[PDB]
Order: sequence, then C-alpha cells, then structure tokens
Amino acid sequence: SLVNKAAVDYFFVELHLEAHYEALRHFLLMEDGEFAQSLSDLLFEKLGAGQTPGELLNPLVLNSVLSKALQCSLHGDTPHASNLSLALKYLPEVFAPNAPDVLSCLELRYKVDWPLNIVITEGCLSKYSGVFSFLLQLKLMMWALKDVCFHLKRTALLSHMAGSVQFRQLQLFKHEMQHFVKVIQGYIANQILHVTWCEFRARLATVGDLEEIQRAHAEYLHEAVFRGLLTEKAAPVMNVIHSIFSLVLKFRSQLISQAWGPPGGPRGAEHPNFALMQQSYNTFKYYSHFLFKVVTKLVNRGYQPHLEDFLLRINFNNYYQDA
Amino acid sequence: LHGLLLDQHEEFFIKQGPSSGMLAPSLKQFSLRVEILPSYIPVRVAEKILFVGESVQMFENQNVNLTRKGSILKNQEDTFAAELHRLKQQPLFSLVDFEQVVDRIRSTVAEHLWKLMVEESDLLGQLKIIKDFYLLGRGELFQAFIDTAQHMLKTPPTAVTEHDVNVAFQQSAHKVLLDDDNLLPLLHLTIEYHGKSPREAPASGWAALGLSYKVQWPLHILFTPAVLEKYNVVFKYLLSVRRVQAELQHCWALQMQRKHLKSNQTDAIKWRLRNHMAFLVDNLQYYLQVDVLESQFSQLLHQINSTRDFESIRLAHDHFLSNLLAQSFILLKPVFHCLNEILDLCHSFCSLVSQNLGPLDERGAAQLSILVKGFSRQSSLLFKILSSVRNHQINSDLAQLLLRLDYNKYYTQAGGTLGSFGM
Amino acid sequence: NMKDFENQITELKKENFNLKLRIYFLEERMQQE
Amino acid sequence: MPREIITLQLGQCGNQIGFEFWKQLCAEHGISPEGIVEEFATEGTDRKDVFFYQADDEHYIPRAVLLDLEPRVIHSILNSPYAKLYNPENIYLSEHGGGAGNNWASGFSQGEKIHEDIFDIIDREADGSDSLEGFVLCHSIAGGTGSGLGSYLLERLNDRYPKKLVQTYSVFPNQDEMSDVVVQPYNSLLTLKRLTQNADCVVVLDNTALNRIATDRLHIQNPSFSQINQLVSTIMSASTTTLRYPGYMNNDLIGLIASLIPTPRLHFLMTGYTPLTTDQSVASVRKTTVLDVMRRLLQPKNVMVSTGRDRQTNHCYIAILNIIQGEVDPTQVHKSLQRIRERKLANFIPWGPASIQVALSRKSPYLPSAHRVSGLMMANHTSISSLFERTCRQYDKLRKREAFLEQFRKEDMFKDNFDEMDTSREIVQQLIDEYHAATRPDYISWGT
Amino acid sequence: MPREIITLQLGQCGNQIGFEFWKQLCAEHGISPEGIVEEFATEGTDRKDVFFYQADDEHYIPRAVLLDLEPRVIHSILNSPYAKLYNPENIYLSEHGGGAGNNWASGFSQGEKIHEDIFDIIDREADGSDSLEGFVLCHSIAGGTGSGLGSYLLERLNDRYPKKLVQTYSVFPNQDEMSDVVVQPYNSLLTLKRLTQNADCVVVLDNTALNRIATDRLHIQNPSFSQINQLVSTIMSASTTTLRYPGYMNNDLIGLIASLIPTPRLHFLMTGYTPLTTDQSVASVRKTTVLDVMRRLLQPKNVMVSTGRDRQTNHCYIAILNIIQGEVDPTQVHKSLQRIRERKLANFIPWGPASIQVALSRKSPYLPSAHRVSGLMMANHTSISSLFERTCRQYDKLRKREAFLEQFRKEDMFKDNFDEMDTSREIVQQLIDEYHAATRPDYISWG
Repeated sequence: SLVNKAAVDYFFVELHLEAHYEALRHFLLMEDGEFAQSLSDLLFEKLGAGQTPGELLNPLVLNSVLSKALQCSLHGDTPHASNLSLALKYLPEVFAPNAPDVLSCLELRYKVDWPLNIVITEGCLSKYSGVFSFLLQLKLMMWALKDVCFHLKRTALLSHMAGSVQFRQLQLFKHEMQHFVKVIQGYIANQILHVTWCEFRARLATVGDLEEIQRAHAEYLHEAVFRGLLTEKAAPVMNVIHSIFSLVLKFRSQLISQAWGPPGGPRGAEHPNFALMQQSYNTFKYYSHFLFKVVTKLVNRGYQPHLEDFLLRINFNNYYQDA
Repeated sequence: LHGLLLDQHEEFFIKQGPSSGMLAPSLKQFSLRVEILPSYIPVRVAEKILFVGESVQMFENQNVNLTRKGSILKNQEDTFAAELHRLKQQPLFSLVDFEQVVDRIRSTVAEHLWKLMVEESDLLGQLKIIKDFYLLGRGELFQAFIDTAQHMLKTPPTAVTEHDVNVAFQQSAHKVLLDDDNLLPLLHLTIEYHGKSPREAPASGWAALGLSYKVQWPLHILFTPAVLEKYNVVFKYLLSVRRVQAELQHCWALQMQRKHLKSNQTDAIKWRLRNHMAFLVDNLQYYLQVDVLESQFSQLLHQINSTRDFESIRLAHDHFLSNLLAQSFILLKPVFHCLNEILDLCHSFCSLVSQNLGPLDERGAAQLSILVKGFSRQSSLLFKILSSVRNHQINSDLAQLLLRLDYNKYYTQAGGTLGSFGM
Repeated sequence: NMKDFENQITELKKENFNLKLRIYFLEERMQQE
Repeated sequence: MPREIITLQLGQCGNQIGFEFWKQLCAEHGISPEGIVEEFATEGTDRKDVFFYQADDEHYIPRAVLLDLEPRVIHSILNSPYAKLYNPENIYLSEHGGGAGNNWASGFSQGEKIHEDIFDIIDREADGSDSLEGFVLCHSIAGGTGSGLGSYLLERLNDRYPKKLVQTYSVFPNQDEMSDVVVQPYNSLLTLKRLTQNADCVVVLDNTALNRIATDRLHIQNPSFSQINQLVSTIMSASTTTLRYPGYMNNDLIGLIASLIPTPRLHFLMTGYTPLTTDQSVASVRKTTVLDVMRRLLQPKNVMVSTGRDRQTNHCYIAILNIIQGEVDPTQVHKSLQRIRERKLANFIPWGPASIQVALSRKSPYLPSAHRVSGLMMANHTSISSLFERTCRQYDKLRKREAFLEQFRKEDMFKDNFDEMDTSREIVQQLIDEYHAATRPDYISWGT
Repeated sequence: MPREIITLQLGQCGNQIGFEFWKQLCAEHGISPEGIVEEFATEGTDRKDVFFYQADDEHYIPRAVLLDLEPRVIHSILNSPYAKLYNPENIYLSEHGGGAGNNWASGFSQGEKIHEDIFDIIDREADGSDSLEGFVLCHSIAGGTGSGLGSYLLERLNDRYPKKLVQTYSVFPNQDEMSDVVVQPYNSLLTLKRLTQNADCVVVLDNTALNRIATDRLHIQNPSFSQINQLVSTIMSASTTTLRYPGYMNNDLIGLIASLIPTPRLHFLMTGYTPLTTDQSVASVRKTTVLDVMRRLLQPKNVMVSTGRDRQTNHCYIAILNIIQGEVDPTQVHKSLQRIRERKLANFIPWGPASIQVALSRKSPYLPSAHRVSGLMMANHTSISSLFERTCRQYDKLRKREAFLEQFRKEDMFKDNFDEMDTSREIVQQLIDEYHAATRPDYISWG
C-alpha cells in the first residue's frame, strides 16, 4: 500500500500523467477549435482538388498546414499542442474522390517518456492516432461538403439561382445530410470524446499503479473505440457509416464540380450535374432508410445497445421513422 | 473463522457440498457429512455449526469482493479461538459450552450482518423495488404501463418484442412520471412466445412476458433464484389481473361511449355482465392487495424492523412470500386453474362488450351468450369454493372474499353465479 | 513521432559534425607532429 | 399516464360549484389557488395529471373550464385567488351577465353560442391531458344557467369525445327547499335529456338530500345553494379521491364506473358517505367504527340522493362500492363487511352479481379530514328510481304547465314548445322503471 | 479558424443592441469598457478575433462598423459602456442629426450618403478579422434610422463582399406591441427587401416575441427598444459563445446554421434558447437536466419568434438542432430525447432524415455563468413563416393605408408611394409560404 501510494504520487507529480492527458486533449482531441477548423478546410480543399499524398502529405505542405492551424488556434501555440506530430501511415498515389477514409493516412502521435511509456503504451498511442485519423477524415468530408455548399451558395448569389428547383433540391439534400452528420458527430463526441474522457479522468484519478494506469488508459481507449463505433461488433456499422459518408462526399463532389447556371427558365437555374445530384440524394435517402432499419433490427436484437443511442441520434426528431 | 473447509482427507464431520455458485462458490460448497457426523454432535448443534460455517464462508466470499472490511467479530475471533483452546483443554467435551460459544459468535455475526444488509446494503430499498415492479406495488404505474403497452403485449411476444415492451414500459413510466432511470435497468423483459425462441408457450406471448431484476451483491443471497421466480410469478399474475381490469374498463368505456346509442337488451345484458365481472375482479384484486399483499408486506416490514438478525429477516421474508403464495391460491392448482379459466372468460366477455357498442350482432349475441354461461358457471364454482374454504377455515382471505362477494347476498341469491347476460 | 524524428536527426547531425571537427583537429595535430 | 378527467363548470351555479371543487382539489393536492404546489403537498401519491394540468414548469392548473351565462359566478372565480386554476382559453363568461333567467333553454343557447369556443377548449384540455379518459361536467340541473350550460357542455363533450366517457353532475331540485328556479323541473328535464343522450354517466345529486345532510351531518341549519354546491363538490372529490389520489383500486374512471353502469343508458348513480362529520365538529375525534359507518350508510339520511317514498318499486341496490379514505384498521373493515352483509344494508339485483364493495384508499395528506376514517359510497340503488321518477314527474308537470317557461321561450330550445322536456321526462320515467326492474331478475334487460 | 463576423449597428435599437452585446462580450472575456483585458481575464481561450479586433495587445476593438441615420443612437453608444471599445474611425454618424423621421427611405438615403465611410469601416473591421466571412448587420426594421441604415449597411457589405455570404439579424416590428414608429411596417418592408436582394440568409427576429418574453419571462411590462435590443444581444451572445469560445463543436457560424438553412430560398431562421431564465433569477443555479431543458424550450416564453396563431396551416419544425454549452450529462441528453419523443416535443419533416444535432461549447472562464448548462437551438420551423407573414401583412396594411407615409414622403424613395414596401411585403409573404412549404414533402420541388 505504501508503494502504491508513492507510485500514484510519483505518476501524478513527477510524470504529469494528468498533464499528459491535458496535452492529449489540447492537441490530439482538437481542443483548439480554430486549428481544427483551419485544418479541416485546408484538408478538404486539398482532397477536393485531387492533390496526391506526395503533394498533399509532403512534409513542407503538412508543416505549413500545421503552422497555419496552430497560428489560427488560440491553443495552437500552447506547449501541449507542441506534443502533436502529423505523420503518414502510407503514401497514396491518388486521393480517391468521395472516399471518407481519404485522410486516414494521417496520424497524430503522442510521445510518452519513461516511465509514462509503460502506462501510455505504443498501443495506446496507436489507438489515439487511429481515432485522430478517423476524426480528421470525417472533418475532411464535412469540410468538403461545406466547401461544395459555399460554392453553390456563391454561384446562386452571383446568378440569382435562388429559384432553381434542381439547385434547391440539391441544397435541401445537402442540408439534411449535414444535419444528420452533425447529429452523429455530436453523439460520437459526447460518448467517446466527452463521456469516455470523463470516465478516463475519473479512472485516471483512480489509477493506483503503473499496470493500473495502463489498464485505465486501455479502458479509456476501448470506450472511445466502442462509442466511436471502432469495435469489431460495430465494424459492419462503421463500414455502413463510412459508406454513407462516401456517398455524401460523392454528392458534394457532384454539386461542387460545376457552379450554378444563370436562371434560364421557370424551373430556375439548371446544374449540369443536377440529375447526378438528385440521384445521389435519392441514393442517400434510400441508404439512410436502410441504415435506420438495420440499426433498429440490431437494437431490437440486443446485439448493439450503443446503436440504440446511435439510432436515437440519427432519428432524434423521428424524421427517419416517418420516412 | 475463515469459512474455509480445511478438510483434504474428509476427516471432519463436514463434507464439501457442491457449491451452487465471481459468483463466489455457494455456501453449499461445504455441507454436513451426516454419515460422518459424530453422535456426540447434536443435530440441532450440527445445524447451528452449519449456520456458523455458512456465515463465515459468506463473509469470506464477500470480503473477497468487498474491500478489506474486517470480520464482524474482528479481533474477537482470536478470543473465540482462545475459548476453543480452553475447550480443547477441557477433559470432557461439553456440547453445551461449545453450542453456547457458537451461538454467541452466530448472534454477533447475525447482528452485524443485519446491520450491513439493512443500513449498508439497503435491503429495504431492494424489497421496495421488487414490490413496486415484481409485486406490482406501483399499481397505478403498472396499470398505466399495461394501458399503454396493451397493443404491443396483446400480440405474441417476440425475441425483439422484449425490447419494444421495455421501451413501452419506460415510455409509460415517463408518462406516469416514473422517471427513475435506475429502476428501468433493473427491469428486464422476457421471452418470445407463439410465432413472434417464440416456439414454446402455453397461452400466448401476453402470458409469457416476464420481468427480471438484477439483485446486487450481497443482496443476491436474499433474492435467491426461487425468490426471483416467485417475484416473476407475482408479476405475471398482477399483469393478468391488470389486463382483465383494463378489459372490463374498456367494456365500460364502450358502454359509456355508446350511452347515446339506445341500450338494447343484448347491449344492456353485455354491459351488466361486464359490470358484474368488473365488480368481482375489483373485489378479488382489493382482497389480494390489502388482505394478502398489504397484510403480508406490513407483517414483513414490522418483523424486519423488529429483528436484528439477518437470518430472522430472511425467515420473515420467506414467511411473507409463503403467505402471499397461499392466499393467492397459486398453490391450489385446481383453484388457480379455475381462476385462470374464469379470467379468460371474463376477458372474452369484456372484449365482446367493448367491441359491440350497440345491440349484439348474431356473432356478438352468440359470444355474449357463451360468455354469460361461462361466467355464471365459473362464478358459481368460485363462490362454492370460497364458501367451502370459509367453512373449513383454511384461508381467512378466501372467507373474506366470499363475504365480500355475497355482501348484498346477490351471489347467494344467484347461487354464486354472476348473472347470465341475456343474449 | 515527427517532432521526435526531427530531434533525433538534428542530434545525430550535431554529433557527427562535432566528431568530424574533433577528427579534423586530430588529423591537423597528427600532421603537425 | 393518469386517466385525465376534464371538469366542465356550467352556468352560474355550476361555475360556483366548479370553483369550489377546484379549490377543494387544490387543497387536497396541496395546490395553491394560483396553481403552485404548497410545501405541505409532499404526498406524491395523488394523480394530479388526472385532474390538473401544468400551467408552467412549477404551477399545476386544474383541468377545469368555467362556463356561465351569468357573470357573477364566473367573474367571482376569475376575481378569486383560483383565477389561475382554470385554463383561460377554457373560460367563457357571458358579457351580458344576465344569466339564463332560471331557464334551461337560455343556458343551453348560451352554451351553443360558445359551442365553438367550448369545443376548442375541450380539445385543448384533451391535448393538455396525457391520457384524457373523458369529460366530467359539474353543474346544477335546477337553475337556468347551470342546467342549460350543463346540457350544452354534455352535448359538446359527446361531440368532441364521442368514444370517451362524459360524466355529468346533475343536481336534482331540493324538494324540502323552495327553489327560486321555478323552471327547475324543466331545467331538470333538459339536464336529464343531455345525460341520457350526451352524457355517459349521470351522478344524481338531490339538493333535498344535500340539505338534509347539511342539517343532520354538517350542522347547517339552512344550507345555501352555494353551500349545497360546495357540499356536492366535496362529495364528488371524496368519491373520486382514489382516481385523483392513485391507490390499489379505482385508478381510472372507466374502472370506477364499470361497476356502476349496468346498462349504457342506466348510468344514473346514487351516492352515500360515511362517517359524516361537520366541518365545525373536527374537535372531537369520534371513534367511529367501520361497522358503525356501514350501519349508518344504509340510512337514507346518509344517501346523497333524496328519494321519495316510492311504494311501487321494491327498491334495492343495483351495486354498491364503498371507497373509504383515511386511517382504516383491517379488523374494522372485516367487521364492516360482516355488519353490511348481516344487516342487509344493500339489497342487490337478481340478474347479476352484486354486493357492497369496500375499497380502502389513503387520504390526501394536504387536505385535513374532519373524520379519522371517512368513506364515500357510490351506488346504483332502485330507490334512486323514486328520485328519478320524481324528477320525471316534475319535468312532465313543468312542461305541461309551462311554469317559468317564458324565460326559456326566448331561447330556441324552448321557444316553440317544451316537447324536449316531455321526452326527457319519459326517458327518466323509463329509467326509474328500469331501476325498479334492476331490483328484479329482469335487470339483465334493464334500460332496454 | 473562426468565421469572423463584422457587426453593423443601425439606428437606436441597433446601437443599443451593439452596446449591450459589447458589454456582455467584455464581461465574458474580462474586457474593460475601454476594450482592455482585465487582470482577472487570464483565460486566453476565447476567440475575440471572430467579433473583435485587437487595437493593441491589451485593447480589444469590436470588428464593428456603425452606420446610423439618426445621431441619437451614436450619442447613446458614446454614452454606453462600449463607447471606448469600438474604434472611433469605424463609427459613422449622420452629420444632420435629424434622423430618418421613422422613414426607411430617409435612413437608406443617409446610409447612401455615408456609404463610403460605412464600407471603409466594414473593410477596416474585416482587416481586424483573421478570417472574416462577411458582415452581420444588427438593426431594427421598425424605426427610421435602424431600418434605412441597416439596409444601407447590408447593401455596402454585399457590394464589398459579393462572393461572401451576408446574414442579417433583422428585428421585425412587434405585432402585439404598439410601435411608436407608425411607419414601422414600411421600414420593416424595406429592410426585408434588402435582406431578400442583398443578404443570402435572413433570420427573422420578431420584436413581438422579444416583448412577449420580457413580459412573461423577464417580467418587463414595457420592453424598451433598448431593452429589446439588449435581450437580443444577450441571446446572440449565448448562441455565439461556441464561435467565440472554440471547442469540439460549433466553432463557426456556418457549422451552426448549415443544419438550419435547407434551401437558399428557405433561409428564414428561427432561434431557441434553453433553459430560459429571467435576468433577475440568476441567483439560483437550477440543476436543470437536458430533459428539463428540452421541456423549457417548448415554452413559448423562450422562443425568439412570435408566430401568429395560424388556424389553417399546421406549421411545424422541419428539423431542430440544440447546441448546448456547459456541464451536460449524455444520459441527460438521452432522457431529453426520450421525453421529447414521448411528449412529441418536436415534429420533424416526414420526407427526409432529420435529427437534433448537439454541439458542446465551453463557457467563458471570466464570466460566472448562473446556469450549469445553457443552450441555443437552431431549428427550421414552419411557424417562423408566421413572423415573416405577419411582417408582410403589417407592411401591406400600412402601404394600403398610407399610414405615417408623410414622414416617409420626405425621402425620395418613399416620397410618392410605398410601392417598394408593398413589393417587399409580397416577397416576404412568398418567403413565409416557402417556409411553411418546407414543413411538407413537396419542399424538394420548391422553386
């Protein structure tokens, strides 16, 4: 007991485990919201322009993006943000269009010194890097769709295309997809990023030994993965979510590929990809209804009780139940 | 002292029993070897020793999971060891002194266990939860739940329907303003019946629906599987009673909804039969609640508050449960079956009355006549049974029910049969 | 990772340069003796 | 969710009765007259959602609609501390304040003028009710405003909630008091008509019996019409406490009325209460036993219906349910059931099972009970036919005599003839005969 | 990086709203009335650059361009606590001091006279903005100065940033309160016209709802234009805290509004806040749960839109997003969704997926929050059309009645008729009809 107490005190005061968790929150958890926004916008600009990993993930380009995001972040200049490093898992030849996993090659690594690397294991840092990569990919897809939306908005403003039936339908589909994505993101943030983080803090406050600290960190990461839908039980669900994000990105790409035309007729302005955007919207709606039905069947099957929370987040206003 | 059966060669008069059990190996891990029990060890004394050893094993098993809370006797364990050493120094084995020491240790342990169970382990809270849910203690809440979920639970249960039923129960609780998120997790829906495995059932999914309650340690010792099964039986029974009450209320609502419709003789007869069935069911349910359920619960609470022995509390709870089971006639298999048949006839009558606002159609008239004959025969049988039980003084509650049914002597004048609804 | 790789590369370059300087002065001394 | 009941307050007298009922309900639930729960209202065992709606996150407002053809009672409610109890969208007050002139038809026409507003109010209250069971109309049947407005309210409840029960509180005229409402028998006829056609259950409140109870039990030498209406509201509250204060029994209106309504038309209930104590006599806690209570309940003086001595009908109880509130000893309950059966305090129908039912319920912790043990009996008793036959005979006598009908002839319901009063009298006579039949084995066909 | 917003303050109400907003922002960031960070304001975690510019390392100046046709509002700002917060070169006050005479056209003409100065101020504020998205003009549509100057400011923002989005918070006249600006419906119509032509999204703020909330919830019997503007500024601050205090969610205005604006034409937004508390009731930090919050949100006293009782159209929410800031338990959020569903507290569009998005935002560390959890809701609700339809009906009634037109007749735009106001009312009516249509499945084919 004396050894355990002294070890807890050493880990807290000397190894700054709480400070390490704070650094992970500041840098790896994108607590600097401005840095995350700038990173997402730059990432979606590079991905939508089709830059290759050798062009986009070039150390000069990555370092410039990081410097700009940190300079725009209120927390980007903090010493906790300095522990963040952007590394490449692999170099893609081409950025796949509308791929939700396009930015999964990016990894945020956290360095743990001795003895903290016994508790903050390379496996823990790898799981954190995977979570960071997934959040970065999702932010890239959301940013790409936002950039497509802004392009359509600017084209409508320049061309008075507010009356376009095709443009209005595409905009409504984009808005509904963005609402769904933001609800899902809020759910994931609350469960994995907020609830699991609070659980980790309570557990980090309760860690008694280095093996107990390692167990607490592994539990934190497991809760983050499970609430993050990264578990094998959620692998079919995570794959379906990734497919939905890919379809949303494809719709975004179809909308953004061309600016709105001038309003030429009573139907308003026509988009050259208007038929493709409408087809993408119809496919998104069909896939959303199928996802809702699958999640309902799984919840009623008891296999994935957290998917009941996921279904609630998807169908919070019962919009998908009535459709 | 340690709940440890240190018998590798079976030399002691105690034999390790099969532990029924971090479900810690059930105190039946050790058992009395009656074949090996010394004739100088009295059977009563052997039972006392068994209780002491079981208590020690339970205490060790709990301290395995419980933080290092010391023995109930703490440092007095060594004092009893010194007393045992003096007994070893006694030239003659006295069962009296050994039994006295064992009883002192048992009493100390039982008082500390009772204190831990009631204050530290809140046995009363768990019993209240079980009463409210398993015993339908929240009768208004469970009534509202039945009223809301009836459309889901009238159909055969499914393996997924259990989730839907638990969701409907939570929704009704919120509607009944039962916003206890801790109780709903204690409530567990049950098991697919009759097509919605849904393969096996006797009656229909509505009868197969049950509630399970997760008993926490150490109270799982109190809520034994047989206790949980009795609670589930009580839940099923209360749900059936509430369903029949709701059916009678729906027949009343249909009559009231049809009050602008001219009451025909068939519709008046249907409504009258529904009213008689509702009166009888209400009086039976009031009898079960107050004279059986409330009486037994009051007795249990008074005994629990009057005793400082955890074993005394367990005995009181078992007595309460036994009295409930006896007064509910559940043990009286033929009486229970007759009551179930009467309830099914009453439900069919209530459905017929609720469906027909106006005079009964030919199908409605046939259903009304069949229900009237069934109800009159079953109620005559029930009245005869109740009068027989009163005459035999077997069950006070049955005599109270018989008195309540023939209070205005209508059933006595009607021969104990609920009057035939004239179709 | 990346910042740690940067630090390792920078340290290794500094150590190699310091060793090269020490070698250079050692060779000049051995050429003077 | 609780089975919510909408309270309809009709006309001047009915609106006064409703206001006093809402005051009593607030006191029983510990609700302030402003709709705020009193600190004393710690007994969360009552079903407020049955009778009250939440006006805000903190204020519970009674689901009561105050409708009058005379401004005095409605304005007094709206000028009382209880102004916030009623839904303001459910409050219709006649601008003219003239009332119905003791004419049922005028009250009915006033209800018809506010028919759209009244049914909008009813629908709003139903949407404000989580599990609205139906409508309960509180009114007097003897006046002009309360009777006609009561008939209108019953009609609108039937129109808006045709599958929901519609209960009415129909005050039969006092036979010992001179009613100032000369058209009361006509008013009674219109109310009985609406109870037969548009209400699902009619609780007959004979003002003669209310006055008798006030004199003998409440020690009120001259019960005022306001005092009679407040007594009726108190009696209704006590009888409905098990619905409003949920317990083991009578947790829903349909379950409560199921035992009471032998036929859909035969929905005229009589009430009884025991032990009866005067508000002033709270000082002496009389050790009234349940057996003594049951013995007193069989006395016509304790029945909330003043039945004439009908010599033609072998009056009997069709059904009896005793809801007892307060401290009750089970041995006393057993002695009470024994005494009721042994004393034949209720004679039952031969056509179905009937007894004196006893339900035990806790009392409201917020309402001080003047009696250590109290109980309300609601009963269908063939002696109510003598009350129902008397109401029918008075209706026919008024319609045939056009007494006080000139005030009603201004309103369309009575402008050309009183045929609706005569048909109502005939329906009430058939109800009386059925109640006499309900004492007979032919009760299976009673009300056909 | 944050999406910076340039604030244009027009007329008495707009200037009052700006002054109260700057006071609230200063208090939340620990900024002195002079724009200097207070010594206690050590939490450098707030994003001042979205709405404020730094005049020095210590002095924060609002990225605000002040344009008014009446000198009264400028004098009230200079007498406000925020008088030293704003750069004096970014404040444009009409030299004539005569105001607009409650005439939108006069205010617009004065804005046109100060167009160069106003757009220079807006550009100066944008340069103080690290990532200026565009300009947001805060004004009232009911007065003369705030309406005309607001339209002028919107026009100049559209001229300078034609490829950038321009959202406006346009306060529509109170329909339940008697406006002292008898020409208020014409002014409101002109402001709605400018929002339709030069803004990309107009969030309709019905002054009737502000007055109703002040009466029923804040217990303010007669909300002043300054008091209504200060309530609007407080609501805007609470809704913008996630933009000003960056966190995991809602770090930009566009992220918040994306879920709210389904189509470019269906850009009339309604706002919601929960829990709603009166300014006097700050004392008791109620442990409000998400279920309790959601229940309070359904109370009209907390809705920032005064929808008329339409009996013919079942106006409904297409989607609702609540951004909640503070200590929030996810289990409480789950219970809130459950209670809302059981109570049917939110109706969504039936033709597509819609949900309640949840954004978590940090509170200002320098400002003690009386609420453990606070939240802004952005929702698309067909009842928001009722505010726009009511504004249009009032405009049409005034133009058809020529009411208060003599004050408008002084300005050339309104000298002969109010036909521009009536056409604006018709456009706002079409917007209302589209917003009601957006509750329906056929919104997919709108336009």
